Amino acid sequence: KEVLVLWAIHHPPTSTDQQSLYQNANSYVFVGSSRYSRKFEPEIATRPKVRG
Amino acid sequence: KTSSWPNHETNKGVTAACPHAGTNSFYKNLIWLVKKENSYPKINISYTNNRGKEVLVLWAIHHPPTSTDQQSLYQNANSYVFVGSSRYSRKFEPEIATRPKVRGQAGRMNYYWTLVEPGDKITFEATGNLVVPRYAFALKRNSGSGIIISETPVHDC
Repeated sequence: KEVLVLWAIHHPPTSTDQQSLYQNANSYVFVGSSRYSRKFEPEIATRPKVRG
Repeated sequence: KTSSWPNHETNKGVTAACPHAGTNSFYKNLIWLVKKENSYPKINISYTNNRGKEVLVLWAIHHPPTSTDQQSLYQNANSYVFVGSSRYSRKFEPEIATRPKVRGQAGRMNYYWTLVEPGDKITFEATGNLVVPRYAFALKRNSGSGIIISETPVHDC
């Protein structure tokens, strides 16, 4: 039967946060299938706080 | 206009695609900032909605047709524009290429808009290619209205 999959991509607010969480300055995420294909790159910027 | 951009040229963004009385002009609700004294420092501005009504904001992004045009307008080779709110968030990067002329211009301008809820905040950050807003509208809603298209004249009925 068909299977439902969920994932997420994180955008930190500062370069030092990215270097403290993932250690890599430039990062990418590729998700692929027979019918799906996409590449994601983070957007590092400071935004107004929602839940802190 | 007079107390927000101390280090940018606020009255040098006139173009020939929007002429007025035979002279170059531009829109009135937007300001086209360019470099000042061979420098384009970073722009970091914000606004919070203490009005009690939702506010409509409009801005634009400029795509020059050549690298020399970008270096002559903004002085920065690589530029980005981040616009963010509690619900809206986007990053824009220019596309520098030569396109067929429409009104004598080989560059383009993309126009964007957003609605800000009461008590909310909006933030602009940029290092080039930004056309900032100057006037905003606080909307009031009514169900029994609409937009019609007609050629008949308007009279005092």
